[PDB]
Order: sequence, then structure tokens, then C-alpha cells
Amino acid sequence: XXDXXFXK
Amino acid sequence: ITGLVYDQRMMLHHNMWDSHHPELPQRISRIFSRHEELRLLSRCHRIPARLATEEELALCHSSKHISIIKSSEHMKPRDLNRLGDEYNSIFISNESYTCALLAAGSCFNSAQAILTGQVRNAVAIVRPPGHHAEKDTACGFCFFNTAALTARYAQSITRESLRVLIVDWDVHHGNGTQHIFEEDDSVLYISLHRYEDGAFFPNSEDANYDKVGLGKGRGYNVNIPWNGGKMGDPEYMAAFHHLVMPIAREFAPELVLVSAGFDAARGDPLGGFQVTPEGYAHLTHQLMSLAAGRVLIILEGGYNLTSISESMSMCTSMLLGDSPPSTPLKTSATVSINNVLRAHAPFWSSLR
Ligand SMILES: [K+]
Ligand SMILES: [K+]
Ligand SMILES: [Zn+2]
Repeated sequence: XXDXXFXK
Repeated sequence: ITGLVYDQRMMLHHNMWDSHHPELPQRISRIFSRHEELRLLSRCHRIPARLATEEELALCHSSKHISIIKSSEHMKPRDLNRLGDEYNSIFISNESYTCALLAAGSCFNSAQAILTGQVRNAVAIVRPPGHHAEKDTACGFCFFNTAALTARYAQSITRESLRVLIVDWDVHHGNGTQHIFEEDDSVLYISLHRYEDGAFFPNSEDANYDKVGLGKGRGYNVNIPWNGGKMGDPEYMAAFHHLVMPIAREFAPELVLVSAGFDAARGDPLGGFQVTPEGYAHLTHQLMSLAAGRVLIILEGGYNLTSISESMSMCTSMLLGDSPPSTPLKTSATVSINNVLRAHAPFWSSLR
């Protein structure tokens, strides 16, 4: 989801 | 005596839009429960949690950053979403600021308990995590840099230049900790982290092995980056053998803080690595040979509830004095270790 740490 | 701090109130920080976000309230309650089940809790001295003060947050953070996070306590959901989205990988609820204060204050009380001689070592089961938080901004699930603040707090009750070692074995680079201490020779920062030449969060070349510190801090920043391999116990044991422990012995810290994320653990949905609970026990046991045993283990990341509960419990077992429990390296891990040795041999005679 474009969240840097989750890669999602 | 081993100290332990845990407060259920740190569960109140939550993601109101995505209940399956991996930085779950039950991360800390699951770890705490496993300590109870393994009969480790009753062997520890319980240290009370407390709120950090804003003056204490200013040891590492700007007044603007403190006031912005503080203001989120009173925001409506639309404004919490907007504010959180201004940062890299942050969600905020009205309870977030309080929980971040409790995480930091709990670690201050633990460091105080060690440095006043009430306990020899301690474990802090806290959230939200801290090591990505910068002087001026929140980042990567972190609001305030708990471990960095604890080092400064320790210095504030003993000696301004007290030598503190921070070992950050969370699978992500602690960009905030590195930056806060990058020009400082009183705080040695050693990070092991997945790197993948910048493809892995926090996605910056600041995490590479050639970033060794600046000014009087040159040599006092040690990055051990992993590339091209599912690393595990052999690689972490080798990094401790060749790098972490020789450098730490030469530095001779008076206090060891572990930024103890457990997302390099077997089973972690983000890390992709396979360090075992026995592996973490051996890492802890090695660190206990430093600083006359003055070691404080601070929860950072780690997102498989079973993995973090078994892994952190193994660490506490080692702090309590239990016997440690019972392979060639990936070739790219050898490359990484040799790169760090070449980068740091100018500064540490133990590496020559
Ligand atoms: K790390
Ligand atoms: K440093
Ligand atoms: Zn992490």
C-alpha cells in the first residue's frame, strides 16, 4: 500500500 | 537480579483504519504472557512504567517534533490520518503520544534501576518502537527514539560522556539512532540489518558499511548490512564473533542498550530471515560479558507474535543467568563481514 516499512 | 518493565496501557496505540497492521497492540501482551508461561516473570524484579517528560524527550528531539506528536492527542480521525501520512510509515491514534511516552519512561526507569544498583540487567517490553525516529520526525512505526533517549538519560544521571553501546539487531537499520549519535564518540552504535543495496526499508545508503561516523564520532558507527541471502544464526553469530564483540570490548561501554527487534526471527512477515530463539539467546549471553553485565534489552520491531514471544523470552532467560541452549555462512554474509572489517580496521585495533 506504498507504506515504506511494510512494502505494501 | 533482572528487572522487567511492562505496562498494558502501551496497547492503546492502535491503527483505526487497518486492524491488521503488523505493529499490533498484542505484540507486547503476547511477549508478557509468554514470560509468565515460562515462569520468567516471577523471577524478575518488576520495574514500574512511567511517562517520559517533555524535557526528557528534548534530550534527542526538537521541540517542534515533540509539540506536533503531543498535539495528536486531541485530533479528530481525519486529522490523525493526515498527520500520520506526512511521515514515512506512521499511523497515529489519540493514545499514541501517551504510549510513546510510556515506552521511553519505562526504559528510563530500567536504566535507572541498573545504574543505581537495584538490578544487574533488565528487559523492557514496550511499544511503539523507537529506532527509526529522528530528531525532527517520526518514521517507521516510531515516534520518539526510546533507545537513543535512554542513552542520554543514562548519561544524565552518571557522567555526561558515559560510554554507552547500542546494539541494534532489529532487521531494519536504526536510521534515527545512527543520525542522533553520528558525531558522538560517547555512544557507539552497532546495527546489523537487512540492506539489499537500499531496496529494504528504510531504503537509504545511510545504512551501508562505509558510514562509520563523523567528526569526533568517526569510527563510532558500525553498520553491518546484509545482501542477497536469507540470513540466520550462523551469520549473526559470525558478525558478533568478528565485529560486534571485538569492537565492543575495545570500546569498553559502561552500559549496553539492545535495540532488540525480533523481526530477523524465523517466521517474521517483514524480515524474511531465520534467526532462532536459541540464536537470540546466544547473542544476549555474549553481550552480558560487557559493561559488568549492565544490559538493558529494549523491544523494537518483530511482527510474528509467536516468534517474538519465544525469542524475547529466551533473551530474558539469559539475563536471569540460565545456561545458553545448544554451519558455514552464506557467501554474501562473508562479503558483508569482510566489508565492515575493512571499513573499521582504521579505527579498532582489535580488527587488524
Ligand atoms: K538493526
Ligand atoms: K556514534
Ligand atoms: Zn524492524
